[PDB]
Amino acid sequence: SSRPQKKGTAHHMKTRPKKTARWDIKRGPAVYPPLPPLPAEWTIVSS
Amino acid sequence: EPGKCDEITTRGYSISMSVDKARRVIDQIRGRSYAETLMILELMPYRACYPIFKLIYSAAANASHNKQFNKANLIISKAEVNKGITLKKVKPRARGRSYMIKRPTCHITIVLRDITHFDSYDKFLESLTPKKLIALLGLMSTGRRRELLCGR
Amino acid sequence: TRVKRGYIARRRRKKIRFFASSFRGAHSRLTRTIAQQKIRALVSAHRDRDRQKRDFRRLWITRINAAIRERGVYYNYSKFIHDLYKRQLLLNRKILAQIAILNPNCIYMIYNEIIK
Amino acid sequence: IGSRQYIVIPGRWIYTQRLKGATVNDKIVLNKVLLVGTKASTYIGTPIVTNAAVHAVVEEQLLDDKVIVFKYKKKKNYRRNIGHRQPITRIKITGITGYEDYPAST
Amino acid sequence: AVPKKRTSIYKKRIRKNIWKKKGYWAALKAFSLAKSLSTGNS
RNA sequence: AGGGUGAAAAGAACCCCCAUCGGGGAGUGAAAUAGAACAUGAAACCGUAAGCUCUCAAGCAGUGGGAGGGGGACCAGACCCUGACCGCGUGCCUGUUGAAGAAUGAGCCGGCGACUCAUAGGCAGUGGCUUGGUUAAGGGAACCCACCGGAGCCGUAGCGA
RNA sequence: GGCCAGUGAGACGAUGGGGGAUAAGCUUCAUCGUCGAGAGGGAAACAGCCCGGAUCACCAGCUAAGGCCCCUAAAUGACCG
RNA sequence: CGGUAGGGGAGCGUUCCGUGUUAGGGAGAAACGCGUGCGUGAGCCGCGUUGGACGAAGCGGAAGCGAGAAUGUCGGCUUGA
RNA sequence: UCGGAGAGAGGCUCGGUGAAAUAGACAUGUCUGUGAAGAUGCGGACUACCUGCACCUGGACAGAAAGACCCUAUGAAGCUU
RNA sequence: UCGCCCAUUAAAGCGGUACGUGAGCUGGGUUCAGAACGUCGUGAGACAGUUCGGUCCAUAUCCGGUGUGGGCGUUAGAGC
Repeated sequence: SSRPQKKGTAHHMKTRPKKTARWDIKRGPAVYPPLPPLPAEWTIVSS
Repeated sequence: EPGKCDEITTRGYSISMSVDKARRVIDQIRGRSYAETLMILELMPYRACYPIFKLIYSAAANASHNKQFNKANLIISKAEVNKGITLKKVKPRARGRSYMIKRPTCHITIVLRDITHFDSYDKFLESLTPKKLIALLGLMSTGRRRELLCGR
Repeated sequence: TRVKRGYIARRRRKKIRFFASSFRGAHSRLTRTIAQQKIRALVSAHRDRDRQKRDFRRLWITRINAAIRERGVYYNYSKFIHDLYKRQLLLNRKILAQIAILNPNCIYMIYNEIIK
Repeated sequence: IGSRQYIVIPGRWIYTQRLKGATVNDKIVLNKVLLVGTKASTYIGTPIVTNAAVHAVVEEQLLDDKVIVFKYKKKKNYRRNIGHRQPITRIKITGITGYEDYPAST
Repeated sequence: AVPKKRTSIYKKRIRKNIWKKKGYWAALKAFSLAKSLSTGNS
């Protein structure tokens, strides 16, 4: 034969998982309405 | 405390006898009747038996003289065989190199035990469970109660 | 001024052994092998404390998913989480999953009034 | 509490992150109560129910049991051992103040 | 020819205990003969 | 290569096993869990006893989670021993571009076992003096040491063979 | 500029070339990435590819790269081929 | 605030000396073995058993001063059995 | 060819005495894949109660001797002109 | 090894397995020292040039195999 074959990191070049589909590349995080202001957490008033 | 007077630790030692070959024999008589043991040790086919036999009979005679309880009662409670003091001959071999052969020794110990010393106390506790006879605040339940010490 | 070592060695190797005194076989009773093994024990502890945080979460998610699928035929964890944030509702996965176990009534109640 | 949820019922204690500014015996109210429950339980639409505020008391601010952090790398003579006792706080829950809002449960 | 490692522990216990059980068997047989020694045998 | 019973040999009369050795009572002694193999007595290694626990398992032996069982003469949501079953986890060192490596080294356990000292040169930190500083040998009811010894050395002028 | 080090065997990948048979996990230079000296996640396992630079704790949360039948977290989701 | 070679800073212990023929100690020291104290760590600190007489601090000083690797070396004891 | 039978000395069993080289730790399967390119230990499968004794040597890059070949060292030593 | 040849025969297949297998065997070949021939070398010596002579270890720990037991398991225990 004369097809030298893919080995070492050259395998890892070829058969790495990757998206390569315009719609799947976009997307990102999901948007929301942020939130009304919340109270403290642990107010004291004692001793 | 649970015993202390149910025994006599005869410990015949520096016997010229490998420990493993002594443990062939002594593993059989850990917990037997003394009569039975003697019948075994004379008929057994071992060099190992003779010094063991001597110590069993010496221990039982010791127990009969010193603490004065019956040979027909007693048993072998704790038999135990430990490593002695090793001697080292240097034998030759072929082609000039030399190797050691060892004369091994042992320390044999036998703890005999009377069955019926604390039997008066144990047979009395044929009394069934929910009893708690509270006489001296707790008292003498000190005689190998065996089954549990769940006294919270 | 000759300085014998004596005391200083096994007073630390006792402490080394104190760790490994639940280990099985050679590892429990052999100085240099204990010293080799203790290190590895501590490393696997430190490594697995961070695995802990993600793995518990991953369990909880599966619990919640399992709980929520028993309601409607087509309703599923993925939708459920977005429906929580759609209504602005900051219950974390731990609470949700643990109530799903200990009080399924309450998951029924949360499921009922999130849909509307 | 410390960006960390807890189911909490009255007459009962909890361990938390060390509350910065809190005394040894000193009662406090937790105003981040995302859920309440009884016979007729009550979820929340938004966050916090509305005027529900849990009532508790600080007990003690002792440190946690030692966690041993251990950096190690293979063959590089890089053993680095370092303990860490995170400071925590013990708090005891006295009562839940009633909800008076959005009754769920069918 | 030569051993690669040592058996070390636990395995050597298992190996020795069977050998001591050989001793046990001999003890049983010798116990059995003592009763035969008592009474008859013609 | 091979030291350490005790203050004192007081080194075990007598009795039992018994041909010896050795052993158990007795006796001596503060102690004989100091008996001549004797003082403190670590580890490896060898057992004996108790709590739990393996015979459809696959495993650098741990680790996170923890079923069921057991506690410690001290009433704990606390703590300890075991550990059903799950997930993770390629012994250490040297030395390499790269080592789980089937590269090297160690059977295990305990000891011994390696950048030191003398004198000089540079530099830094610290101190003393700055009327410049400092003494060397040598002398001291020795050695240190008050107190002398200014002989020399360093700084105070360069330029040029 | 003072005092005082190690290094001077490199490796792979992208590109520009040389040598080779535009063979080599080959060799030699030039520019840059990673390893070397870098854990974590994706790649079944897999130094060198992709994501991302581990001060430490939390039985909180959002996401990158990559994924959503079961082993094994997430759609046995949708509409058109 | 990842980190090999490598450099810089801050410490812990070891025996011995000054203080000290200190207090503490045959109502139990050194040691030896255990701790549901402490510290970032080297390590520290209290315990009652075994042990049977030595000897902490603190402030300072000096080194035969810290071991797992040397086919190291001496002694003990395994494995093969 | 083409083996067969028998005698001794072993081997095997019982009692007595009792070594050795080796040994990081060993809870030490097969297949194919992976990786310092030839794995009991890494991935996926397959197979497999626990434990002796007798026999057999394919593997543990089995043991033995810091390769005696090859090359290096401004190493050593013999011999020649 | 390969090869050629004789007598056959249905046929005298070609390869992998560390050019399978030396802790299974052999030691004829090839890598030690002796000695010789041709040759190269002033010489010591040299030459996949040739010739004669020349010490092949091992008691199986583990995996793996061929046999063969023992334990336990199979839910009360057994013999068929």
